[PDB]
Amino acid sequence: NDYRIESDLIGELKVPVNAYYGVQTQRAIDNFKISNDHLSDHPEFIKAFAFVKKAAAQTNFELGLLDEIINKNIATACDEIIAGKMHKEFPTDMIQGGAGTSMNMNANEVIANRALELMGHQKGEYQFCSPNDHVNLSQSTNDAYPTAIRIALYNLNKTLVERLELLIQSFRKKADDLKDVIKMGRTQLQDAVPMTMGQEFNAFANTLQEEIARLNTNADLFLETNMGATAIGTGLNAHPDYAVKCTENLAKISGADVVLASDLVEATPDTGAYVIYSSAMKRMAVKLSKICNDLRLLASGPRAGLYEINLPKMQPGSSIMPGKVNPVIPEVVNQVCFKVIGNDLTVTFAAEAGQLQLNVMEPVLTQSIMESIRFLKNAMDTLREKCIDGITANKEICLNMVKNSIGIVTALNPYIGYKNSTKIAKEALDTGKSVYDLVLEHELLSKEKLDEILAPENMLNPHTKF
Amino acid sequence: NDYRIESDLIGELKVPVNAYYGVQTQRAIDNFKISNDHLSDHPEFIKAFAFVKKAAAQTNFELGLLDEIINKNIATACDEIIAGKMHKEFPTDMIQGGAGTSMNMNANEVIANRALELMGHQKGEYQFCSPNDHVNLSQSTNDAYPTAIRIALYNLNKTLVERLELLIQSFRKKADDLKDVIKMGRTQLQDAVPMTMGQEFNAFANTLQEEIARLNTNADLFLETNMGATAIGTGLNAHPDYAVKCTENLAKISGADVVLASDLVEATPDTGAYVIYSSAMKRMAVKLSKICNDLRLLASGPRAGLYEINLPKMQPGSSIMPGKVNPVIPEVVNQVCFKVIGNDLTVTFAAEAGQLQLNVMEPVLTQSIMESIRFLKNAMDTLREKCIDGITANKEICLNMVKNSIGIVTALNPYIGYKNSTKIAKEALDTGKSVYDLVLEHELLSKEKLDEILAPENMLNPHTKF
Amino acid sequence: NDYRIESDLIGELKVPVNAYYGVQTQRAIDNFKISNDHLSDHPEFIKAFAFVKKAAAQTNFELGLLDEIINKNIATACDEIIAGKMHKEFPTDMIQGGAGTSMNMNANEVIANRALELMGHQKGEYQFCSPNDHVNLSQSTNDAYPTAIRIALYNLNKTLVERLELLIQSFRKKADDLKDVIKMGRTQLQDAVPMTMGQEFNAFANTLQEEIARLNTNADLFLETNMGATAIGTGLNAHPDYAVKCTENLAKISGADVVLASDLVEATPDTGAYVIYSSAMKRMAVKLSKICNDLRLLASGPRAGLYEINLPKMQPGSSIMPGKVNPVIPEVVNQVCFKVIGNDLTVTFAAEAGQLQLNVMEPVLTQSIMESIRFLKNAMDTLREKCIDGITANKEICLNMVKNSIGIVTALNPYIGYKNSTKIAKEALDTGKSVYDLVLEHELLSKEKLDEILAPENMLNPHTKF
Amino acid sequence: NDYRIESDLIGELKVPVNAYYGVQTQRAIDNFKISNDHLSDHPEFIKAFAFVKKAAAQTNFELGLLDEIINKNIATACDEIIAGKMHKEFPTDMIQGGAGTSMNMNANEVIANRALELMGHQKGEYQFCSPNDHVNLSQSTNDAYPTAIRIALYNLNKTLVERLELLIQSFRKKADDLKDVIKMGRTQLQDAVPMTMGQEFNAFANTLQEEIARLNTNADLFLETNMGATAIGTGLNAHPDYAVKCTENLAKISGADVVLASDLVEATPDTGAYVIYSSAMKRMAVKLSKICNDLRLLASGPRAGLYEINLPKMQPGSSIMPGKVNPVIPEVVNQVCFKVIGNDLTVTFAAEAGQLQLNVMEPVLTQSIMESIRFLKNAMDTLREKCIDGITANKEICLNMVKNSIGIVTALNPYIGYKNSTKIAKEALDTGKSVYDLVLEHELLSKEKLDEILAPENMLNPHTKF
Ligand SMILES: O=C(O)/C=C/C(=O)O
Ligand SMILES: O=C(O)/C=C/C(=O)O
Ligand SMILES: O=C(O)/C=C/C(=O)O
Ligand SMILES: O=C(O)/C=C/C(=O)O
Ligand SMILES: [Cl-]
Ligand SMILES: [Cl-]
Ligand SMILES: [Cl-]
Ligand SMILES: [Cl-]
Ligand SMILES: [Cl-]
Ligand SMILES: [Cl-]
Ligand SMILES: [Cl-]
Ligand SMILES: [Cl-]
Ligand SMILES: [Cl-]
Ligand SMILES: [Cl-]
Ligand SMILES: [Cl-]
Ligand SMILES: [Cl-]
Repeated sequence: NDYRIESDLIGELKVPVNAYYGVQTQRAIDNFKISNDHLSDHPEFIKAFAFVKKAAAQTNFELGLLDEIINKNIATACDEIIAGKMHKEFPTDMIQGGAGTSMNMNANEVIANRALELMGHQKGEYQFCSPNDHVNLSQSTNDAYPTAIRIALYNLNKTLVERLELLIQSFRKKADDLKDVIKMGRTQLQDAVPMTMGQEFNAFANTLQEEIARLNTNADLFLETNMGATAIGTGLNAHPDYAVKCTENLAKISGADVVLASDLVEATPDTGAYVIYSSAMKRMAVKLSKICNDLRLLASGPRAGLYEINLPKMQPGSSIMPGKVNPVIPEVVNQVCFKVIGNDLTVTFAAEAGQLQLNVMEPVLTQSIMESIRFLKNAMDTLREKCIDGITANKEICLNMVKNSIGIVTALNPYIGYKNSTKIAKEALDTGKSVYDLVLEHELLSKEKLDEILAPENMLNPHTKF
Repeated sequence: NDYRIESDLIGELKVPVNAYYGVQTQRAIDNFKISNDHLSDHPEFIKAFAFVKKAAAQTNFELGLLDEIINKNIATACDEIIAGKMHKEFPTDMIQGGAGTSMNMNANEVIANRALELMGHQKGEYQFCSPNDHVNLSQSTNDAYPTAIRIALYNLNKTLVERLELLIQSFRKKADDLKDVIKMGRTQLQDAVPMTMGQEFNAFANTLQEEIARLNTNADLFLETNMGATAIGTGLNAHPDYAVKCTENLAKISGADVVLASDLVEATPDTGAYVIYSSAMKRMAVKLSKICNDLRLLASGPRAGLYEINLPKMQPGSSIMPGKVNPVIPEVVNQVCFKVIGNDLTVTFAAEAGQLQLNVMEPVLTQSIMESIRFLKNAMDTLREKCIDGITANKEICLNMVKNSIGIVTALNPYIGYKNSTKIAKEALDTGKSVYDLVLEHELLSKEKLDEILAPENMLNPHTKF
Repeated sequence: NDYRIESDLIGELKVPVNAYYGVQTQRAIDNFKISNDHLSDHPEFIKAFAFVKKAAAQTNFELGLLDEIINKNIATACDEIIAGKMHKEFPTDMIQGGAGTSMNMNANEVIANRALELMGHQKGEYQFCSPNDHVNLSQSTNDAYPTAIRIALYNLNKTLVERLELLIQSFRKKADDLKDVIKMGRTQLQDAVPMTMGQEFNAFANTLQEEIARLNTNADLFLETNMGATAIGTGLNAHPDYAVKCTENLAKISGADVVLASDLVEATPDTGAYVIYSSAMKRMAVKLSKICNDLRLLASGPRAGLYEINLPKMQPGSSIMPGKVNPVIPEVVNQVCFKVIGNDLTVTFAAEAGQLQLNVMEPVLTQSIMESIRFLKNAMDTLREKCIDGITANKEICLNMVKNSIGIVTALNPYIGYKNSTKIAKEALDTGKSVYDLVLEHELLSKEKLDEILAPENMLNPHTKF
Repeated sequence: NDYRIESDLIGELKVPVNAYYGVQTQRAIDNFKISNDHLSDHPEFIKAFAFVKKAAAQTNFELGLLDEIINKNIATACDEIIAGKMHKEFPTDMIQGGAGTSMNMNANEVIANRALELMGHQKGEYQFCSPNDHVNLSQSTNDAYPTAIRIALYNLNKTLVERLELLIQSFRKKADDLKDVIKMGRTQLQDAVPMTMGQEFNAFANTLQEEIARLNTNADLFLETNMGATAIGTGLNAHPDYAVKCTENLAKISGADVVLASDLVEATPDTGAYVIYSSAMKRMAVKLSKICNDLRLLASGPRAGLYEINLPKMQPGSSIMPGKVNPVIPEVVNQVCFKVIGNDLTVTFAAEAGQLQLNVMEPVLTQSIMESIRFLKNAMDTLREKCIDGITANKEICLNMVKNSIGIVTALNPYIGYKNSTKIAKEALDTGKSVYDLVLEHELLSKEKLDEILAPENMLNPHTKF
């Protein structure tokens, strides 16, 4: 009553009477109880499956292999799923065995049952629309599933880049706010030469801007797809025109410029695109983490630190230390970046585990990439909104570090040479006397020329000799 | 109406009127929206915080620092949390900035507000029970929080070892079922010498049994705790007798044999125990993955593989290939193992990121360890129940591999020497003739002696020559 | 006597009297005794330093900043180093502190002392040619050193791709050798559908061919260089026209199409190019390892394995098992691939450790990438010469696997539907009767049609329905 | 003339006429040209092989299986190798295929040929002492080789711990030098509460002291050995008393307390001990790296940093910035630590690649562990001798940070409560007035009590309330 009985290769099984999924999905629900992450939590992934199934059905219809009415109803069911309906009917664990077969069959069963309803039949009456013979016609998991992954990740990358662009813009705006803050550059954490905080924050923006092209060019690799490979890449049970026509139909339906891999036998076990895209995310996370490490260091203080900048105060720092406020927003970003790096290692193991004509470890690989994308979007939005936008500088503290530095002696090299500048630098360190006073003390340069050479505003760019 | 107004260092903030948490927890909820994993999902972690707060209050009372009535009501509130109540009042993200302060203050606020109710006051009337001055008395996040992590992970390790032991026993029972199945060992995937499946499956059990002592001895490192360190390990604001007395009280309350670190300045930034415990989980996951790789290989077939064993058939293998059934249960375990390995790298980055008197990256480190423990328990239960318990062998296929192998010639080395055995082996490979027939043709041993040495049952143990 | 005395900021120090390096190189020799890997072992790295110093000197002269005669002798010294002379004068550890300053100063000292000789002076008479004021004029380590790394790695990538392409061609030739070997595809290690070994080995070639563009496009990122950044990217002490002119001169001198980074402040701490290039090497190593895993599996045997292929026999397999021969060449490649993956993690830690205006961890990062390139070239040559070129197939063994398989039932789906094909497949497994015989016993298809559908030669490509 | 011809399963091959190795070693030299790291570079590894062969021969003699004269001469040859002779006769690459067979046969061939000379025969006259039938009697590579690895790593761990202990003592001595340097603790890089630099450097010593037990207890796992396993753990061809007797003889000969694994089938593919030992090295490297990061931060300066400590000046910091000196010794240690972490990932991949009755990836696993041991010993020696021993503090700079801090307000909590302390802290930050002056201004505590509570020397330990 509350169930219907379905059957497959394994035998008979009860399915909830109103479920749009069928017996093979039910088995996968039962078999893989690993995580709290399920396909229903990934709307772009479900949408991509619906794109794939709509394209395959349209191609089968155009090639004379699928009845016009069944195609019409598969397309309507796919349109509904694309529009956001029935996603609760996709309940399997993102960490699952079977190499994606359980997700492909989940799509086949849900679409078949909705198409049956549109034909005036009841769920489970697969004699009128078969998950295998109609919704999966001319397909395998081993092309439909990776093609769905690739379109989903291509689309998710668009959203990752969008949040990255907003973060970049936040750094550029803050660089303009801070453009007149002269401060001391540091290399190896030792005093170097002067710079502006505008230069430093524009450098944050510009190194992150480089990641746009890295993320986009590697996500473009996902557009090479293998529809028509069927089981292992030979195209067994596909029509000679199907691979090209299905790929063209899929490009039009999805709006992604998918193209057909030139060797489908090569493509079917190929996980390289996922590896290098995960690596591009790792590269960006390494840069983001470094930037956050810099921010926590420059905000150190208030009395025993560098104290060049102030981060927005978002919560009390300490249960015991009164008045303390900690850089909690860069800290949570660092932690996300470490998770991304670890997830990238998971991807590497999964990719290296492929065997012969298929890699069966793509579920955890996809789960890890999608988790990294989600966490990175959230970390970047948090960093932008609750930290970068409201940063201020301690301008006088920074300027006094420059005025009292020895490193400005570097600007004298073109005039007195490195040996003589070193003599001045050593004496400044040993005695505490200023570089400026020592140069005049030793009568190395006129005051008029020295005033130009040691002006901090004159050390921010290359210049001809004064 | 639906809110009350609380205040902290940052300012005033609305808090849901019936929440047991307070302003600092609310800020953390607002500040860290990263993941779908929250403290409320980790009962052992919440319970450990309640142990710590009950022990600290009891110690403060015994030292004359805390009123008897406030101690009594803190204790009652902690007892309720230990018993499983009010866990929904702990809603912050497991990936959070602030180095744990938001979890410590969440415990301080919830316990204070419950103690206030027991005193006949209203939530937020902190003048009668202060989150900082009473519930956090003599403490910092920087001892209460890592002590809670360590007790929680020590207790979660017990559950991990319990599920591992059930899996070990499943392998032992299956080894007994298969004890008479003689088969070919393989090294470097080349034919080696005979063995039994009893030997092979007991070896699975025995290598996993070795992980019990590794997990337990590394989890024992968590018992070294730092109560009394307060902010950085100096014990500022603690009574001289507090560190020893609080640790003793915590051992009695928690039932874990916690001991006091001999150098609290050393202990406060120390993440080494988490690193090596995570590594012990990684080692066990590597072993589990290798075993699952073996099972998928020995189950290969049915007509073009090794086909030594049959795994329970848990779902149809293929949307296109009829009759195919895949080793989906070992596959999902492999994937969990890869996730554990990646999470262990996240732990390594977090640990290496410590600075001076504190490591602020413990939230994601703990999140990753707890995720690995949960996934491993689920993977081991799944492997046991849906695969190991029901394995069968193809006994005649295995025996015929032994009888037809060349590698059994190895058993003749003590009688005819390696050069002569090599001559037999080369001729067997080149001609397709059997080792047995070739030895008799060359008349290197009597038929009666050869019948003994090359009997499959006599090639499984050391033996005396005759 | 056998020494000369030189001095620097630290003080006076003995240098071997005939060494071309000077005091700062001697200090680095003394300070960093870590590994057996020294700069003298990396000719492309030394050559790149000479390119950089020649280009900088040419530019300084073209800007009127360096005497034409001193430029001429610096150029001659650089030409000698480029031609392969004096590489023993570069003896520092590849794992060294100082962020590359010790390598930059080694180049400055060697070139100065050779220029001094060409001018009729003695080594160490730096008053006539200064390592700092002449050979390092307008430069810092922080542009000369990464520019040298990037040119060296760009050139080393050419050699890596060259050896990869030889290996690819070896797979293509072997694919043609084996084009008529029909065999069983396998997914999830279960029998799938037929393919040819030509298809499988061409897929090996084609997946590796995809790595050419990945390695090349990521190595092209090295061409963005930062000459003119000087200490931190501000261009302090450089002429305004120097950065563009030096980059153009460097492109002409090196033959590499280097271009000037648009933000030198961004570029100076930027390690992203190394991270993603190392990741591209990792991706290729993961593919190579998978292919080697496949070869070891397909070569398993001779009597208890798959035994589809024979690898050239390169040494006795066993000290105890007579006649055994193991897949030692794929095995050593696997091991190199694991080393590449580990070295890639070292690169990731080094990159994430950058601080403010410089990343000081580039020596071990460069050491690790260069070690991976060298090991991979050796592994690929070994795999090609001692394995791939001589592979043969066991043609009858493979053909009989196809003839006796159940998986050919897949070809019936378009004619009888998946339900009926499943019934046939299950009966074939349960009874051992052939798929062909069962189809006729069920009167599903005529013999004439069945003979065409189930011909394995008709399963290797898509085709219209018979 | 300059060659002799030897024979094996593959065929005949020339060997250098005076080489103690034989044909199978020559093949391995020819087959594996990967790295510049050869067995001859690892004396403890060669020594361990000689222990193993001497113990096996003595046991075979005691069991009546080996002639007394052959045993005597094998023992003498092993003694010479143990004493350091003939190590140049072990020339194979540490990265090699064949799973260790090439190293086992190298030992068999060298020992056989030296035994032949002691018997008055010529090299290669194996009819009087057979590498396979005598020197390898009752053995496989698959017990002799891992037993040699395990004894070698057990002995190398002793040297690693020795160098760690020297470094620990260097930190303890320096802590005593700095015991009176009061300074500001920092958490999350924000001002925390006071400590002494003696506390901080003793914490360095004490956290490293914890690594001694981790390294030793994990190296003790190597003492479980598998002599008597022969090919796969079944003991085929061994006498039933051999495994126990050989292990006892090996313990006496080697001086290492080896014990017999209780399940030799389990032990033969078991790589878990290597994984967790490498993880213990990784944990120590993570701690060492953190300490070095701390040192580089505390040494930042001289005018724009924290400048708490001075590191010995070991070389000029910069080719351009005069007077600059960088923390190059902690930097090189950081880089070694990153290399150790990457090598640990190589170990993990190698371990997870085991298949059925053997793991063939142990050569690169062992190569990576031995590289990490060597690099870590050199890094620790360098850190001790060229940095820690000569550190000094800037005592007045540190004391003024404490005196001018706001964080000392924490000490007021037991007297005025956290809310009142927060009011003082916020007013100090906003106005720049001192915590001390504000407390007296607001008349919160008497000057007599305040002079005690806020004395820096009274904040370094727990105390009873003043
Ligand atoms: O919440 C605390 O007690 C400590 C915080 C910190 O170290 O900043
Ligand atoms: O579900 C499929 O179409 C394929 C599965 C497999 O390769 O076993
Ligand atoms: O060399 C041996 O004794 C074993 C080798 C193998 O397992 O093939
Ligand atoms: O050697 C240089 O030019 C720079 C060194 C530094 O950044 O300290
Ligand atoms: Cl999604
Ligand atoms: Cl540094
Ligand atoms: Cl997302
Ligand atoms: Cl929990
Ligand atoms: Cl192998
Ligand atoms: Cl759990
Ligand atoms: Cl080179
Ligand atoms: Cl599989
Ligand atoms: Cl090279
Ligand atoms: Cl050694
Ligand atoms: Cl921080
Ligand atoms: Cl060593």
